[PDB]
Amino acid sequence: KPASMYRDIDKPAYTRREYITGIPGSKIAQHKMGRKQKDADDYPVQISLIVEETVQLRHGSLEASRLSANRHLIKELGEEGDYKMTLRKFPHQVLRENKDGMRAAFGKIVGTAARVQAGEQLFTAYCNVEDAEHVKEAFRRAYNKITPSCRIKVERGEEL
Amino acid sequence: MHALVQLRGEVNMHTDIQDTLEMLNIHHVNHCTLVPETDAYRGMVAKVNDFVAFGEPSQETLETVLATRAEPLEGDADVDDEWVAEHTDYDDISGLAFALLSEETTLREQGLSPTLRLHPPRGGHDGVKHPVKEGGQLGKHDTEGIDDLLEAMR
Amino acid sequence: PSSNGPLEGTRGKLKNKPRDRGTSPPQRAVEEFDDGEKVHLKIDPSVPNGRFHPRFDGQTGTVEGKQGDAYKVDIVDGGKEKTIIVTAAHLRRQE
Amino acid sequence: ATGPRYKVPMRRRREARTDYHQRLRLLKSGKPRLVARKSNKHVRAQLVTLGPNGDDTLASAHSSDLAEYGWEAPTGNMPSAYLTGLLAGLRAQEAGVEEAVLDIGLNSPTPGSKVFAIQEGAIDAGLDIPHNDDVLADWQRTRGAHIAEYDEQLEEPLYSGDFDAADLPEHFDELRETLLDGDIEL
Amino acid sequence: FHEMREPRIEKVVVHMGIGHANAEDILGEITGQMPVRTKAKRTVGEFDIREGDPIGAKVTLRDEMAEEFLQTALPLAELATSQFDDTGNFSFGLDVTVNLVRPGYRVAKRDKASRSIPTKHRLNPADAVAFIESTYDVEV
RNA sequence: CCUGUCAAACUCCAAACUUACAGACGCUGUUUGACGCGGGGAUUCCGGUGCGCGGGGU
RNA sequence: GAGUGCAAGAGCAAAAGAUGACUUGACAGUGUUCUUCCCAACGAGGAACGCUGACGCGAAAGCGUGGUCUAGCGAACCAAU
RNA sequence: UUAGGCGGCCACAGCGGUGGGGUUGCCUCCCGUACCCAUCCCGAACACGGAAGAUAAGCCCACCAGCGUUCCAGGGAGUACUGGAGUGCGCGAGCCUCUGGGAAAUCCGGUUCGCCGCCACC
Ligand SMILES: [Cl-]
Ligand SMILES: [Cl-]
Ligand SMILES: [Mg+2]
Ligand SMILES: [Mg+2]
Ligand SMILES: [Mg+2]
Ligand SMILES: [Mg+2]
Ligand SMILES: [Mg+2]
Ligand SMILES: [Mg+2]
Ligand SMILES: [Mg+2]
Ligand SMILES: [Mg+2]
Ligand SMILES: [Mg+2]
Ligand code: NA
Ligand code: NA
Ligand code: NA
Ligand code: NA
Ligand code: NA
Ligand code: NA
Repeated sequence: KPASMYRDIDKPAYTRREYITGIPGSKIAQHKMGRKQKDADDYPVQISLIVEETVQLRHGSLEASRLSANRHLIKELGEEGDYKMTLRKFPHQVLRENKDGMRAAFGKIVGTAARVQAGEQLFTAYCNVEDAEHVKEAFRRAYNKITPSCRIKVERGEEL
Repeated sequence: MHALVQLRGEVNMHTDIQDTLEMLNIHHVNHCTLVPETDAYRGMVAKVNDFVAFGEPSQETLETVLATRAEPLEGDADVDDEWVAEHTDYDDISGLAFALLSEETTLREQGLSPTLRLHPPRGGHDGVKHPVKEGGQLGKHDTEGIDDLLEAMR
Repeated sequence: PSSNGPLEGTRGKLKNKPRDRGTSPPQRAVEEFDDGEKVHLKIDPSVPNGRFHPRFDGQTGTVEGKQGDAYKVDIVDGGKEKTIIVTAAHLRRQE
Repeated sequence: ATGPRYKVPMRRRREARTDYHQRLRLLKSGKPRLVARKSNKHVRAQLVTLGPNGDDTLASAHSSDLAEYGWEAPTGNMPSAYLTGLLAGLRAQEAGVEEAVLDIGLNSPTPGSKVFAIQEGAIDAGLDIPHNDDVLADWQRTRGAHIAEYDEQLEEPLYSGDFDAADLPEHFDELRETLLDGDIEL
Repeated sequence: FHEMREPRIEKVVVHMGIGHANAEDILGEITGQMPVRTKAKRTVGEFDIREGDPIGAKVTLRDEMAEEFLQTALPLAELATSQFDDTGNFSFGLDVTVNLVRPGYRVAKRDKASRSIPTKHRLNPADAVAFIESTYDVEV
């Protein structure tokens, strides 16, 4: 279904699983990517993707975007290139749907999303000064699969 | 000592606000009262801040107004030096005006109506939708800013 | 509310902050107030007996005689005057 | 200790010298507490009252200032106990104090114990204290008869220092006699 | 310093953890005083469901009664190292345990103003071996 | 140790703010009698909207 | 963090928990007050707190108006007692 | 207070650690079971009786901040949030300005190794 149905952060925080049940598994394959043995300190360049609007991102999008992003890094930097990107947000907010009309309308659990306040870092990849234009491209594709507009902001790196 | 001038109507105005305005002796738009600067008084003007225009007027200006708009506690009697003299603890309007600003007495303690019912601002005011810092007319003013209003409504 | 008992919604007010936990001191439980004195009502989470209906926490009544050891404190609920039977353990002197 | 949630006992509870649950029941009577306390070599008797910043001792009596009136025997036994109580009870009387409740602190209500003795003495001093006549040691053991009979099994003096050989519970009588006396500088 | 620090046996406990009696007899004769029924807590599948119920006995020995037990007890044992408590105590064996401590333990066992014994006054495995070993036998 | 996130039914913290009582100023009442008390007569118990805070619901 | 009969939230450590012993206050009578029903009228029911009488326990202060607290309840008429 | 008893506030008092302190004084540990009393077994404890020894415990005294806590400075931050106002902006979600309030985490440096009342006492 549309993200139009869940992109806003108007409902209350719904995460207490000691009361919620039947929560679908996170489609997010993995948060840690690249060479997860090396450190972010071992890299000169650090580029993050910043969500400009406060929103909710269903795990379907986190995966969808995170995927098409890392999938690119792999393609341009080999399956074991010298980089390491990270998805720092997790889908804690449970989402329901009222799928009887408005009678007993409390919805049934259907998914999970991650609340990101505008200005936060959804992604943060670390690379060497040469792969920067690749890590940037990995992000230009990733921000095309999530509700908000984003900024690709370079952190440590004036080697331009 | 500040001059309060209600610039916005009562309709839709919060009640606890309107009641404060009334406690400050103002019951109509364009009415003005001379309030001292105390913790208690500042607490009230703060609450009324959005529907009024206030500040400390210059002796000169206060005099023009007292002369032009002051009234007894009852009756038409024009307040002038002679009136002031024959009725108040002072010798003339200035003598009074000085006492008000110096906060030694109040329009009431002198058989004067607590309110100076001014005239609409000649040439209009800076608007009742924005404060002074935005070019409006609501809020605190310069001793000069307040005078323009008080005198425009002279 | 889902139910309408006396302790409904008193999770916060009738509970102690961890460090105030445990048996309260005896001094304030024996305090002797005099009629007319203004007092503050606040149930002591650690003291079981001598309580009053939670609704009145925060009230500041006036001691007006006692009943047995407990005190009879007059208060005004909204606009209605009421007399509250409470022991010192749950009282403080105003000022 | 551990963290922010940790609950530290009230000081006198840490020290383990005040039983608050019992202290509260005590304070309830409203009467002054007759604090009965012992020591290896001594026995103290205080008449305490409540106060704004703590308790008020209006009258006391320590087994040591007992000799100040003639005592020449040890100061941590029954005759000593009773006597210390009577003394405090007398000063108590002098202070305007009339009734009191027995605070035996962390001690045990063992029948005939020194505290009840302290209590018995104070009561005799004219103080009204809720007691139980038959929880008290019999008049003779108060005199210090059990002790004299122990030195009877002499062979070796029960007393190192010089104070008789078979001991003197009479000294007990002589001292009580001395207090019961109206004069005596309290 | 030495005097008010040199070890001493405070108690020697001797018990028999059966699991359901006629044992109280031997413990009586062997020690020199009456035994004590030993009850248990929690139900056990090993037909030990009954909570409060005789399951063993013990005897707490103090002073002569205790030494005069060890004088014959200790012999029947080949004391070791790993057999010592951290507080300088030790058990072996029918069970026989030896509680050791220095001249001021009453401070932690009384009622009035009690207090736990400072570590710097606790007994040690080593300091334990010493005192004991120094009494008709060998260590490890 | 290091490193990445959360909570309507979590809280080592913690507002604004709401609230009891008292004093002060203000305002008000003592011929316009306030506050309050006793009594007669009702109507009314389909509400709606804006704003703020909400809970449900694409 | 145990336990405290049962939801949930809350209370409790020389105890409100455990063990032991003794005991029947889970007593009779009659009230004050709060709650039921915030404010603000409304019954049954409930609780807190007193008095009178008689008792239990304790050395005693004291504690016991059932179970640590908030659920476990029912008019008139008629019957039985 | 050259070591005591009863407390109030109930961690600023907790946790941990170092140094010092007691011949007829104090508190203790300590010595010891005829008695009062005592252990579902132990004079361990409780209770009673007492001074041969000790300052090692405890306790009193001086001090240490590593942990926990109290308060304060600076920084975070007038940030987050927010009572009042707006024909200010934004498709919208939401934001902004004026007015009155104003955190929390964390960092850095101080603080804190209790304070106070009554009684007794070379
Ligand atoms: Cl109540
Ligand atoms: Cl004592
Ligand atoms: Mg007029
Ligand atoms: Mg014109
Ligand atoms: Mg205009
Ligand atoms: Mg709440
Ligand atoms: Mg509210
Ligand atoms: Mg009860
Ligand atoms: Mg019928
Ligand atoms: Mg029947
Ligand atoms: Mg030393
Ligand atoms: Na249906
Ligand atoms: Na987008
Ligand atoms: Na408490
Ligand atoms: Na009723
Ligand atoms: Na048995
Ligand atoms: Na010492």
